[PDB]
Amino acid sequence: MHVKKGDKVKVITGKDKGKSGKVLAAFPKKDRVLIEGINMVKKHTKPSNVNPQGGILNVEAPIHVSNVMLLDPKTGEPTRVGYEVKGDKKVRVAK
Amino acid sequence: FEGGQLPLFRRIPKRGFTNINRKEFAIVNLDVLNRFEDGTEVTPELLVETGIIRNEKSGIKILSNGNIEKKLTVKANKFSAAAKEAIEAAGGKTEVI
RNA sequence: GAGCUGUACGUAAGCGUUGAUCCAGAGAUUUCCGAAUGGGGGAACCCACUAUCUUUAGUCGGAUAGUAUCCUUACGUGAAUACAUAGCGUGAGGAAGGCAGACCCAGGGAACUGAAACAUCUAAGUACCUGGAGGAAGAGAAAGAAAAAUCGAUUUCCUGAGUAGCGGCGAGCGAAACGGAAAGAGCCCAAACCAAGAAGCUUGCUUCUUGGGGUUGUAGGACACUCUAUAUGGAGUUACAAAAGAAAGUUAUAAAUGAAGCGGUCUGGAAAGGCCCGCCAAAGACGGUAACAGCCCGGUAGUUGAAAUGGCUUUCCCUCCAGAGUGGAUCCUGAGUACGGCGGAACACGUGAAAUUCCGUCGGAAUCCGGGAGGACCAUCUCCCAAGGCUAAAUACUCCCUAGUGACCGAUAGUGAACCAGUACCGUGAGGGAAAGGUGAAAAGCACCCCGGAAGGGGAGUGAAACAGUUCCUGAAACCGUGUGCCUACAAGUAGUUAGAGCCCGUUAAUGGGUGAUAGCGUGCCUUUUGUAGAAUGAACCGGCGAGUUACGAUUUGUUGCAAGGUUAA
RNA sequence: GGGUAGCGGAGAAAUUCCAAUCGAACUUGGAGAUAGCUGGUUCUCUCCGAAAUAGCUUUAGGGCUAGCCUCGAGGUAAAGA
RNA sequence: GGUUCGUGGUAGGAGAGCGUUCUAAGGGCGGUGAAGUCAGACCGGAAGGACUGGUGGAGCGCUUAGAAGUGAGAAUGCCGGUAUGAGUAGCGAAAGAAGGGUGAGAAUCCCUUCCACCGAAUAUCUAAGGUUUCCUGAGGAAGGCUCGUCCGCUCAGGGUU
RNA sequence: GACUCGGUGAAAUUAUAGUACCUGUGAAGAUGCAGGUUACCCGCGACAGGACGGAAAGACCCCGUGGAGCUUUACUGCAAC
Ligand SMILES: [Mg+2]
Ligand SMILES: [Mg+2]
Ligand SMILES: [Mg+2]
Ligand SMILES: [Mg+2]
Ligand SMILES: [Mg+2]
Ligand SMILES: [Mg+2]
Ligand SMILES: [Mg+2]
Ligand SMILES: [Mg+2]
Ligand SMILES: [Mg+2]
Ligand SMILES: [Mg+2]
Ligand SMILES: [Mg+2]
Ligand SMILES: [Mg+2]
Ligand SMILES: [Mg+2]
Ligand SMILES: [Mg+2]
Ligand SMILES: [Mg+2]
Ligand SMILES: [Mg+2]
Ligand SMILES: [Mg+2]
Ligand SMILES: [Mg+2]
Ligand SMILES: [Mg+2]
Ligand SMILES: [Mg+2]
Ligand SMILES: [Mg+2]
Ligand SMILES: [Mg+2]
Ligand SMILES: [Mg+2]
Ligand SMILES: [Mg+2]
Ligand SMILES: [Mg+2]
Ligand SMILES: [Mg+2]
Ligand SMILES: [Mg+2]
Ligand SMILES: [Mg+2]
Ligand SMILES: [Mg+2]
Ligand SMILES: [Mg+2]
Ligand SMILES: [Mg+2]
Ligand SMILES: [Mg+2]
Ligand SMILES: [Mg+2]
Ligand SMILES: [Mg+2]
Ligand SMILES: [Mg+2]
Ligand SMILES: [Mg+2]
Ligand SMILES: [Mg+2]
Ligand SMILES: [Mg+2]
Ligand SMILES: [Mg+2]
Ligand SMILES: [Mg+2]
Ligand SMILES: [Mg+2]
Ligand SMILES: [Mg+2]
Ligand SMILES: [Mg+2]
Ligand SMILES: [Mg+2]
Ligand SMILES: [Mg+2]
Ligand SMILES: [Mg+2]
Ligand SMILES: [Mg+2]
Ligand SMILES: [Mg+2]
Ligand SMILES: [Mg+2]
Ligand SMILES: [Mg+2]
Ligand SMILES: [Mg+2]
Ligand SMILES: [Mg+2]
Repeated sequence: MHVKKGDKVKVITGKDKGKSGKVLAAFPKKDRVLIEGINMVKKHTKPSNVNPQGGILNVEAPIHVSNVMLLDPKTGEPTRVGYEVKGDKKVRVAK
Repeated sequence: FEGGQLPLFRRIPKRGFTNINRKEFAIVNLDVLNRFEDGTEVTPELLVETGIIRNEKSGIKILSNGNIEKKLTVKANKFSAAAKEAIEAAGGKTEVI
């Protein structure tokens, strides 16, 4: 996937477009990603689970990968990603 | 089928035979020989090139039907007595190749 | 190149940039059953023997290997019986079984049906059974087709032609050659004869093995002479002899790179949509993404890529190899064969005037001065040379693989099977054989409160929506209910229709809607019938599904093109 | 526990039994057998509109030709009523 | 465009059309709500077609041509659903009773006592056959012809020397 | 057992039904047609005269150029001898 955990992404579609965050997790089998402070959902949690007072928990839900663009630290703008080889391993490049 | 009444074809007799050596000639009536230019030598090969007879079954026979104007030299495998007379009456020669 | 420990709605314990999971090539491991093969057996089990090792004080245990049958073939043993054969043993090779419910060749081979009955005939050499296979098979280099005077192996297609014929001359069956195409390719023996053995002893003659030689028609060969080759050249594993290798290239089996909009604004839960601006394009394929995206993602065009294995093509290696001429003393040129009688079959051809080909049976040639065929048969002429073998391609089919396509289906359709289906279930068994798809973009899958044992509800919350609440898109009809505007307890009803007060409404605004006291008229629908309200038939109701089609011919009408011409097939 | 199997078995014999089947089991296939018979055959309007007869028929509730219907075209001492 | 004569109809002939799915081309609609579905007093000579509103939540018309799995009320049709008969027949041979307990709930589960039935069996073994039905703990949706706290039922663990 | 109550709860059948009688009529035997004669609405227990009641595409009878089994000095065959 064009992003991975640790990446700073901008969200380009949905109720959260214009917002940026860090990629907390990637689900490449579902092609979805978990962005910090994006797509917050209210989980009605019973006490039973790890959470000995239960309650209505407000947490991040995964976004589709095609809905985030990578942030280039130099420009600080959403950029499409190229792949260029330094010598040993290849690395992502902005355009 | 006639619902059991003996069908027509069985009420009446078979007739004749087919000849293994039956010759059928390509027929050319005089009228189409007018197509050709005067004093010209009309062969079978010339009669198939022009496109007057395509398949020359057993040979080319000339028949009278119509009337010839031009003075030709017609060579064919057969002529009707009338055809010969007519080709000559115009002022031509028939040869039997 | 960053996550991973499969589904699927888990808990746990862990792994991973010192590159996991994942993808491709190649290895290793691979219980038991099954041809099943050490013996047995009711498959997936039981019970051994012989070596070698191991364990124990020894039984008792453990490990590894071998041990079926038949055929062929070496070798050894070896009876009645003297030699010997059979038999027996050992060692090598090989086979066995399965299947693509297809295609192919062979052995065996129906009936229904058609003939308006039925027996010949048809169906049909089909179905089916059995055997043999191969990637194809079969066929095949003329004892051929012909008779335009010539062609030149076979196969397949077009045509000939529904012709010639066959036929209770019925129903029906039905060629072939010529012509046009696809594809093309030719070869090896047997025999004369030569050499070398081997034997029989016919005792120097004969037949047996191996090698050479040799392959055909107005003849060829052997055999005589003669010229050149004895690897100069040529040819090969697809026939033409048969095994081997390399190397290079290329294809397949993983991948890599890959242009251009987070453009503005509108609606919206969300924009890929609208409106307004840009841009890329050898890329406007397809899919995904919160509605419809060339420019968001996976990609796409283009351009790169392979350690390993397999295929293919070349080249090299390796291997193998005589071919013209001249005579015609003699010799050779497929025998229980060809052919014939009898009985069958195959030939389009049903015994016919019945050629041609095959089978059983009996009889049985010639053998270069020879033989066969040209649809009885004879003569002439012409064309061929059987009784031995091999041979690619053009053709058939698809269980499969890869890439695609469709005026094909879209959940009663399409496969029987979109879903754990040949399942469940039925049957002793062979065998028969279902039903059953859709929450949402995302689980955000309803904390909490309340009634209730729970189920189930009502709130609250999530969500665009919950009248989307775990079978959850839509949600028709039958059918079941609640409510109520008009009518109904003196009436005799195929249930409506026409007239019509009264009461109740208010429309796609119309000489409107609902109901209907009372009055007139009025025997469902369908099928089948001379005739049915019918006491004839069919339908409980609703829904879905459910019947003149296609191919190839014939004929006729219409249309169009061309017209004494028109038109091409493969 | 075994044997006999459908063109067949078995029968102190009834056409009796062979897996709730027997004047010839069951199953799959030939196979969509055949059915001159019965049933069924789905939208609309417009124009016309029969027959239930003759002959022959292993024919009689089938068929064929003719008669009667329909559509198109032709032709004239118009021949029809 | 008039005139004249016509316009009942089964088998059946002839004609013109409606509507359905798909294709092509053109031109459109549609999250400001597509198809479908529901309702209505609208339009056309018929088959049929619109409009408006509800539901629905993403696709669909129109024009001209083309192609068909192209139209159902009947087949004792096939499949599914749902009626009617009807709260009807039936509830499958038999003796129960009360007290106590359990439980949200008890004719139906447990315990006690009395009563009753089999006793060449309705008792005890055991072969076949079945295959976990056995035991214990939970359960009460479905199954059990009623009920159910119970069970040869459901879920877990166990159990055969 | 029936009947009443509590629990549970089928089926055959069924074009739609507001489903009288008489005499007639009619495909010749009518709940449904005509003319009359009777009859307030809804049930429950009973009985079977009718619905040519249900069940089963009549087994009788005939028909089909349908089957099948059986017979023989029917025809043509085949085994066996
Ligand atoms: Mg690695
Ligand atoms: Mg064994
Ligand atoms: Mg017949
Ligand atoms: Mg890109
Ligand atoms: Mg907005
Ligand atoms: Mg949507
Ligand atoms: Mg979409
Ligand atoms: Mg013979
Ligand atoms: Mg024959
Ligand atoms: Mg001869
Ligand atoms: Mg013979
Ligand atoms: Mg001969
Ligand atoms: Mg001859
Ligand atoms: Mg002949
Ligand atoms: Mg010869
Ligand atoms: Mg299906
Ligand atoms: Mg559906
Ligand atoms: Mg099915
Ligand atoms: Mg549901
Ligand atoms: Mg009153
Ligand atoms: Mg009164
Ligand atoms: Mg009925
Ligand atoms: Mg035609
Ligand atoms: Mg029986
Ligand atoms: Mg057949
Ligand atoms: Mg049938
Ligand atoms: Mg009329
Ligand atoms: Mg007769
Ligand atoms: Mg009739
Ligand atoms: Mg009139
Ligand atoms: Mg009319
Ligand atoms: Mg017609
Ligand atoms: Mg549609
Ligand atoms: Mg609907
Ligand atoms: Mg249809
Ligand atoms: Mg129906
Ligand atoms: Mg009753
Ligand atoms: Mg009763
Ligand atoms: Mg009772
Ligand atoms: Mg009981
Ligand atoms: Mg006793
Ligand atoms: Mg127990
Ligand atoms: Mg119960
Ligand atoms: Mg219990
Ligand atoms: Mg009761
Ligand atoms: Mg009368
Ligand atoms: Mg009467
Ligand atoms: Mg009356
Ligand atoms: Mg009646
Ligand atoms: Mg009856
Ligand atoms: Mg009958
Ligand atoms: Mg009968």
